[PDB]
Amino acid sequence: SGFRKMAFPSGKVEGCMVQVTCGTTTLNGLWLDDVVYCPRHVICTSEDMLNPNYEDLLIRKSNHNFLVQAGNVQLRVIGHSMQNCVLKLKVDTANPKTPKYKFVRIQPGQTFSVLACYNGSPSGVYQCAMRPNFTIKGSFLNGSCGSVGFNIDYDCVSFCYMHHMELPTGVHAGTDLEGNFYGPFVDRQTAQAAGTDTTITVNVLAWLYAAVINGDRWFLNRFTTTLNDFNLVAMKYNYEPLTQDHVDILGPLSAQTGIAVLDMCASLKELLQNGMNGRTILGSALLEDEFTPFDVVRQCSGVT
Amino acid sequence: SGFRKMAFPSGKVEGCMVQVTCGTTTLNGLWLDDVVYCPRHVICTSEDMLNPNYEDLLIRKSNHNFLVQAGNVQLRVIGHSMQNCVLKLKVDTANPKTPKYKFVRIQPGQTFSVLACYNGSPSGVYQCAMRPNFTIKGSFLNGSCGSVGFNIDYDCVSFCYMHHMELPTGVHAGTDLEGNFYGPFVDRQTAQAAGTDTTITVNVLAWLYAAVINGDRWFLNRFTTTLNDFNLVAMKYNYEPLTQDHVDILGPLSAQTGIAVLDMCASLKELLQNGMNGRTILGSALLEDEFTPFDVVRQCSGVT
Ligand SMILES: O=C(NCCNc1ccccc1)c1cc(=O)[nH]c2ccccc12
Ligand SMILES: O=C(NCCNc1ccccc1)c1cc(=O)[nH]c2ccccc12
Repeated sequence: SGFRKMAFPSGKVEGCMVQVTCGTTTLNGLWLDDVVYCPRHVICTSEDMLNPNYEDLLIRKSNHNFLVQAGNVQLRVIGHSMQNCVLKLKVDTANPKTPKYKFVRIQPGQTFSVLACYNGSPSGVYQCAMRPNFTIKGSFLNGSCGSVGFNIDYDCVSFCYMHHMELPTGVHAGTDLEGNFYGPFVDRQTAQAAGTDTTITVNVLAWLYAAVINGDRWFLNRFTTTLNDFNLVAMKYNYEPLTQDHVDILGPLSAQTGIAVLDMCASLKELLQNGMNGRTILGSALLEDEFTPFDVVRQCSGVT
Repeated sequence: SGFRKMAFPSGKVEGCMVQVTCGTTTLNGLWLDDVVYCPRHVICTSEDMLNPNYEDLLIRKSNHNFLVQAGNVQLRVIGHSMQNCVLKLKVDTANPKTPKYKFVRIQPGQTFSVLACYNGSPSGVYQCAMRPNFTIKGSFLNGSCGSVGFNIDYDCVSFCYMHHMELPTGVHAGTDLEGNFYGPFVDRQTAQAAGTDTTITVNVLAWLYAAVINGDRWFLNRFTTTLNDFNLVAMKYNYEPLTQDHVDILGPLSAQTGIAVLDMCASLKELLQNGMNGRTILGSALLEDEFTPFDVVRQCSGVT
């Protein structure tokens, strides 16, 4: 029992982290097989970030300008290419620590672990959700660029995020491993609107099922609701509309606890309309939305 | 910017996890050098846990009864000994993945990362605080015993906790790596009182300094207090009394933000007496006490 914001074990990812330096800028790279992936903004100077012409800037760079170091080992760069907002540095050595991996583009509302790195060294791991507005509420300082997000299924690492920047609002933006930004963000030092965010409704319900499984039951009530009625409430409180697809994915947690999805929606409706009244749920005083139905089952069943 | 309940990268610890089986019971072991450490309750059956006579039970066991497997590799056990509540299985092979390590007994209020494991396989990592009452509010299921807590300073892993049991109250108890339980707990299936817990005051103040560094400033006020006045309030709200040692350790965060420790105590006093008024601090709706002053500086400075 107990419920924590648990991250995947970062071991398989630590073995891929490298440091990439170009000119005077240093950031993190991801070494998989004979390729090192890093944000293309490694080629910019402080002056360049106002409106960088990445194609022009990369043309001044040669393989020998990209310095790649894995711990105390220097990698020989035999090729470079830009794909969207990432650079792919071909190296002459396959990473001996390359785990089985995939590159995936996660959907908003999904979760993943971030291994925050500086100078190619891992400093910490934490679990995040990709916000509905395609930002992540990370924890990243100068030099954290190139740090990646991921999920692990048995022995396979699905890399889903690479960190590129922090917005003035203190939230984070980045790309999938093909260099495509999540959201409307551009790798330019300009004011960038992150859309209106919403609370991930299916994850809050999943977290309420985790609370029930763990014994925190006070929020359960004698009421039920309908998808239509519940979504009128969700709209008012800036929660994502609940769909039948969300109800279906909540099926296993519904079966585990014997609490029908719409009945759990009625507890959520009452918590939105009345607040927590100074009580807590799983040690939290607000409604948590960073656990998916899959994370809840995994944490409550023990998948390794 | 941003602030997360960040765990250490678990890589160095994943490389030490093994599975230990004795009879029909399986749990996790920690393989460091040529020794495997695991909870001594691995030798008990379901019937034995009422009041186990561990010395008598271990006498029926031979080296060949302890089955130790590291992934797909079987370790040969050449020796066994009980030290307090842990068993130490001497194996004929030094773990090639043994990092530089130490065994430390942490103090209450200190934090550490837990790598939750099942069948010798790591499932997740999360950051914990050792409660003032010597419990940990973990997330652990059947088979999680032998999972360890730790801190990492550059290349050195300081192992501080090994998981042994879950109390009826759903909180967790365990030992240091010499098998000494933290708190009054015994490895017996009996009702066990965990003392009155308290909020770790120095950690809440440290977390308030992290909030200020990150821009969450609304709780700052025009007031100051004294250690005596502040502790009258701390007593009323079951917070640990603040000492000059705590003030001293908060020195760096005081210097960073230019907010004197006693002035930050006055903000904490007002938050305890008036609540949060439906506002949040670092995404939390309650006062967080699982970040030490050291964790705050590390997360806000970027130590790898
Ligand atoms: O290193 C960072 N940025 C460099 C790329 N800077 C850029 C990239 C794209 C567009 C505009 C500017 C950085 C990352 C972060 O998440 N938090 C920070 C906190 C303080 C100082 C810097 C950081
Ligand atoms: O495996 C666990 N215990 C076995 C040792 N059981 C024992 C050990 C010492 C004293 C009395 C009994 C266990 C650990 C945990 O933290 N959460 C659980 C949740 C459900 C089922 C079991 C667990």
